[PDB]
Amino acid sequence: MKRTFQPSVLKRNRSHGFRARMATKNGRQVLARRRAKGRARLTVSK
Amino acid sequence: SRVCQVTGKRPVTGNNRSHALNATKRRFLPNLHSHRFWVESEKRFVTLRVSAKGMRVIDKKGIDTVLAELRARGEKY
Amino acid sequence: MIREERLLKVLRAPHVSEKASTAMEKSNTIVLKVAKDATKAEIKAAVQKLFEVEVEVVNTLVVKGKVKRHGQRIGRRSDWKKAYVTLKEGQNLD
Amino acid sequence: AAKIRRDDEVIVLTGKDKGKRGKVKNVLSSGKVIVEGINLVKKHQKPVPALNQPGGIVEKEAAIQVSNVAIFNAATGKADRVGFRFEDGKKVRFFKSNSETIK
Amino acid sequence: KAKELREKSVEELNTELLNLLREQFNLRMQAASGQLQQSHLLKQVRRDVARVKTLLNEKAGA
RNA sequence: UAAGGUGAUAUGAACCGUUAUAACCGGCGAUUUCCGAAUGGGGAAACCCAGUGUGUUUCGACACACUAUCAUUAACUGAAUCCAUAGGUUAAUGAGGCGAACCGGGGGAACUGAAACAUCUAAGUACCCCGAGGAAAAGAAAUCAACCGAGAUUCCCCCAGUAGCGGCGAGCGAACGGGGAGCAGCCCAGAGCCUGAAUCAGUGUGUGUGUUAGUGGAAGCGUCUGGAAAGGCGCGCGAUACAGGGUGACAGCCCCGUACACAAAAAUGCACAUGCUGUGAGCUCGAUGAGUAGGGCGGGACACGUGGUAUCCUGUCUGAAUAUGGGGGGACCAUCCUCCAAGGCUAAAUACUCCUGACUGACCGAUAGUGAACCAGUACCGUGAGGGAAAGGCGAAAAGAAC
RNA sequence: CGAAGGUGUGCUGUGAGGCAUGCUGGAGGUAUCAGAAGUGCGAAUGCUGACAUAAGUAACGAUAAAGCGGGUGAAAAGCCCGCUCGCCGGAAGACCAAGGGUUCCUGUCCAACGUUAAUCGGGGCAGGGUGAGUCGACCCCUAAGGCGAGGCCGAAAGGCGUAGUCGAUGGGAAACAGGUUAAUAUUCCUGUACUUGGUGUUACUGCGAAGGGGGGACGGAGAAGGCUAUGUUGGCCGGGCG
RNA sequence: UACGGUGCUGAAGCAACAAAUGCCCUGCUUCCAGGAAAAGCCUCUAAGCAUCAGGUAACAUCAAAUCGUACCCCAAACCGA
Repeated sequence: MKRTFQPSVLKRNRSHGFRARMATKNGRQVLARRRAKGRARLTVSK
Repeated sequence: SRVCQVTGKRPVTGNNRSHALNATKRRFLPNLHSHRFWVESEKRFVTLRVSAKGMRVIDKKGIDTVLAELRARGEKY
Repeated sequence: MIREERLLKVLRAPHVSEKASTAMEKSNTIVLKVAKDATKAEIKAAVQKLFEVEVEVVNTLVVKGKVKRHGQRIGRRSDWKKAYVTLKEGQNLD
Repeated sequence: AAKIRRDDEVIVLTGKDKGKRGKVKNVLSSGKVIVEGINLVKKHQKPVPALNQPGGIVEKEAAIQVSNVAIFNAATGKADRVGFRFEDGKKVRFFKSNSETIK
Repeated sequence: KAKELREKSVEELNTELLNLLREQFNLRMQAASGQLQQSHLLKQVRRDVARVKTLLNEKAGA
C-alpha cells in the first residue's frame, strides 16, 4: 500500500529547507523560534 | 497605499453600528484623487494623489509651498 | 604556479594498505592522503617538488568517514582525500 | 602560595600512618600529596604482555590529603604551621612557631 | 624564541618560516610512518611557525 | 602568579619547567576557513559560477583587493524636446540582521459572564505588525479650582467601590480634594544692540573613585573509643576573624577561606576640574502657530452605552475671530473667575531582567526542583510547524579483586 | 559504646498513636512549649515505575522441500565443501534511477539483536575498499512555475509584475573492446580512438551583436519494405566410443 | 599448488535460414483533436576597427578543474513501528 511519505530530497529541501525558510517572514520566525528552543537541527537541511 | 500626500490622511478603522447597536468593524477611507497640479515656477504639471482636503489646502497656500513641505518630509512627487 | 607554502600543506601522508602496495609495485602509482581542498594539479606539483619525481597523472577520490559508536555515544570519523599518483616509467620512490 | 611543596619533609597528622614522617614525593592538582613510604596500598597489578609487566601484588604509595600532613620543623622536633612573608623582594615560607624561615 | 626572532629582517623571517614549514612537513611524513618517536616535535614546530607569522604581521602594518 | 605543568571522559606516550618568556589568571593586540543580514551573481545554508584591477610566473598559472540593495548628498553625464527634467555612471556617508522582558504607536478576536441571547461583558486582553530606549511615554496649563486659592509630567497611599455609567441587568467605575516619592525648566515662529556671557554634546588631558588579575591574613596539644577523630575526657590559646566549605565521624586554632589591611604595566565606567571644536547667554523692541478653532454627517476616546451630555480625537463636507481677540469652568445663556490651542525640547521619582557578581530562604532534594542534577531540547516521534522522555549515589582512598 | 531509615518482639493509651528493645543500617536525629503548612489516600476507566494473571498457553510471518557424507567447533536440522532433490526463470535472474548511507570486502567475537540453535549474519569490534577530458552531476539553454531592480497596488506585514534572474521531467562536444581486485572500473592496466578549448605558427585576409534570418523544432494512428540484436541448422575444430 | 587459485599455452573461429516490439523512421501514408521553448550550430550584416586585431588552414604544444562512483534498489538495505 502506497504510504503517505514518499521521500524525495530535492522536494524536501524546496519545501522545508533552510533557504525556503529564510525566503519568507514566517519561515524566518519559525527558525528564530527553533533557535530559541535550542534545536540542534535548525532545519531539514542535512 | 491610500494616503493623501499633502495631508497624510490614511484609512482609519471604526464601526458600523446598526439600529440594534451591532458593532462591526469598518474602515473610513479618505477621499483621494490623483490630480495634475500646475506648478507656475517650474512650468510643469506635478501629479499628486491627494485628498479633497489636500486640494483645498493647496488652493489656500499655494502648490509650491505644499511641494516644499513634501520635500522637507522626504516624500517624492 | 602554486606557492611553496601551499604545496607543503597539501600532502598529508602515505597510505599503507595491500591495494596501495600493489599499485606501488605493479603500476608505479603511489597512494597518498592529501588535503581535502587539494586539487589534482596542486597535488602533482607537491609530489614533484617534495618527493623529486616526475608525475604522469593524479587520480583523486574522497573517502567518506565511517560512523562509529564509542560506548553509547554515536560519532562520525572525518572525510579525507586519497590520491593515486602515477609516476613516470623508471621513477623509483624512497 | 602553596605551603607544602615537592621536596619537603612532612609529618602526618591523621590516619593509619599518623605520626610517621617522609619526604613529599609529588603534589597533585586535586589537593593531595604522595609522600614517600607513608600511605601504602597493595595493588593487584593485572599482567600485560606488552610493556614488559609481569603483574603481581605491588605495594605502592597512595595519595593523602595535604591538610592531613604538616611541614616538620627540625628545630622544635614537631609539626608546625607555615606562614608567608617578603624577604628582599621575594616571598618565603616561615614556621609560625619560632618564626624562622624555611630553608 | 620570539624575542630572538624579533631582531630580524622581513626576508630573513620569510626564509625561516619556509624552513619551519619544510621541517613540519618532514615530521608529518615521518609521523605517518613508524619513524617519528618524538611527537612533541610536531607541536613545537607549529607553534614556532605561528610565532613567525605573528612577527611578520607585527612588522608589516602594525 | 608560580613549582609544577601539556582542558575533560582517560589513562598512557612523548615532552616542557623549578626564581623565572613552563603552566595557570587578567589587560591590550594578532590570527579569525566556510554558511548565515550575507552584501559580486546564483543556490537544494555550510555549495556552484564570475567580472574588473593591481602584482608575480619556473609562463602551466597564482595571489590579493574590490564589485549587493535602498536612502541621502555631491560630481560628471543625459531622453522624447529648444532649454530643462526624468533617466544613467561614479564617489562618499548611513542603514539592513539578531536579541528575554519592559515601552510607544498601527491593527485586533473568541471562548466566557449576563445562569438563554443580540446591547453589554470578556478586552483594547490574547495575538499580528512597525519603531525606540536604557528606560520609554508624558511634560511646562487655551490645567484645575470656586469668588479662597493651587501652580508641568510621572509614580505610590487615600478619596471610594463613593459620584456616575449600565438590556439601570451582568457588570463598569472616576474626579475634586488630601498625604507622600521626586521636582527643572527652556527654545523657535526675528530683528536691533551689544559679542563668545550660562547650558549641552562630542573629544583630549588631569584628579578622585570603582571594575577587569591579585597579596598578606590569627591561634592546639595530650589522652580514650575507633578503620579513621574533627567525637569523649583533660588542660590551653586566637578572635575587628565562631560567614561558609573541605579534610578517613561533628574542627575558631589541619587546609581553603572569613574580619581587617594592601594591590594595577594596561584597558575602561562614573563624578567633578580643564583645553579645543560646534552651540549661543543677558538687554530692548516686537511678533504670539488657519483649512486651524468651531459647526454638520459618521465613528472612536473620555468611568460616562446619545442620553438633558459638556471635553478630546477625526473619515467626510464646511469654516471664524485673531488679544478691543480667543479657550474652559459637564446641555444652553448671562455674569464672574481662570487660561492662551492650532511649533518644538526636557533629568528625576516609574516599568522590566536574556545577562554579570555577591548574599539570603519555616523553598525543592531525583515521580520533587527547570522539560533537563546525567553530553537534554538530546534520544525518540512527526512531511512540517511542532511534540519530547527516561536516566543521580562503590569506597575515606581504586586499595576496582594478582594468583 | 551506633543517628535516620528497614525489620521483628514486648508493653501501653478510648482512638489517631506512643514507649522500650533484638537484628539490619552506618550518620545523622531532636525533647519541651510555640510557629507555618505541598500535613495523612483504596477507590477518580487517576498519573509514573515495578511485578503478577491468562501460560510455559497461542504463535514462530506464504504448503518452493528436502536428504546424506565430510569439515570446523564446547556443541551443527540451519554455517563451509561436496553429491543428490526441489522452486523461480517477462523472475524469486541481471543493470540503474529514486530513497537509504558503509549495509560492500577481510579478519575476528556471539552477551544483546536474528521469532529456535548458531561456529553463521545486513549483529558487535578492528582494518580495508569508491581512481573518469569522453558515464552522471556541475556547466550552456530554456518549460510549467518561482524570485524579481525600478514599477503599480496595499493600515503594517505584504500582493502583482517589467527588465532580468532561477527552474528538468526536455535541447546542448567527445570511448570502445579486452585484462585485472577479497572488495572499483566505459574511472586502473593493455591495445586501438575521439572532442573543444586555448596558446604558438606559417598560410591567408573582412572581422565584428544585446540585432536579422535559418536551424534546432517536435501530434495520434496505420502500413509496409530494408535491416540488425538474437536464435536454429549445417559445415568446421577439439574431445568422446559408453 | 597456502586446494582459494596462479603462470604458461591455445584448435577452429565459416555458411545458410529464421528473425524483433530494437534501428533506417524526428521517415512515409493518413486523420483531426492540428501537435514546447531557448541555447549550442549555420548564416547576415551594424556600430566599430582598418592594413592591427579577429576570422579558417593545417601543425605543434598545453587543457579539460570540481563533486558522484562501494553496496541494496519489486527489496531483510527504500515507503510500510
